[PDB]
Amino acid sequence: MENDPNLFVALYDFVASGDNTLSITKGEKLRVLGYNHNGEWCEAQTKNGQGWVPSQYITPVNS
Repeated sequence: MENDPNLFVALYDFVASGDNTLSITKGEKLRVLGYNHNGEWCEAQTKNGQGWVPSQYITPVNS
């Protein structure tokens, strides 16, 4: 189905190393709001809050 272009899903769990990072569970949906300058880090919003997550751990839902 057609999703927001900024809806992503987690490929792996990721546990925040504190500091404005966001912990995520494999399969969770997360809406990306922003990138750092090379897009390896994403400012994301999930059902638990907002914070930074690594691109290598997530993927956009759309194809």
